[PDB]
Amino acid sequence: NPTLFVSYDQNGKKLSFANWISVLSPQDTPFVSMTGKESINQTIFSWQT
Amino acid sequence: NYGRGRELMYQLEKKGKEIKRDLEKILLSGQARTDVLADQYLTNSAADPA
Amino acid sequence: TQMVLRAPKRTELAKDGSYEKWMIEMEVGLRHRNPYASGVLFTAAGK
Repeated sequence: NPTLFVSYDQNGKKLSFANWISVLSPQDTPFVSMTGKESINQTIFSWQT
Repeated sequence: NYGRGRELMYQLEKKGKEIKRDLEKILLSGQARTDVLADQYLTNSAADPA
Repeated sequence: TQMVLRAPKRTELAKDGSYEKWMIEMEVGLRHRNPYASGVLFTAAGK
């Protein structure tokens, strides 16, 4: 059927992906990027006022 | 919570002590070769295929 | 302030057979010096 040396519609082609993946999940965390943590030992803590 | 050591060893050593106590009590009290291969034990016949 | 108990650490669980389960746990806690120190405002309709 083909008679003009066509290369665009051949069977058994490759895929040629981008080699990378995109991701837009923001992780700015302003309220966490501010003043840090304080480690504890038990599950319950307390403070006075 | 900022503790200096929190491991299961506290319970594991207790379990080891209890196991030693059980070994002491069990080797002398009442266990006498429970009848697991009785009915002519000498007739195991290649691991008692029963 | 943010009170933390155990930092986030990778952990493995039973295999179960071809499942290959994985887990991530993190223990955190919040703290505030005084309730009346910081304020809050809820939106709402007008007049």
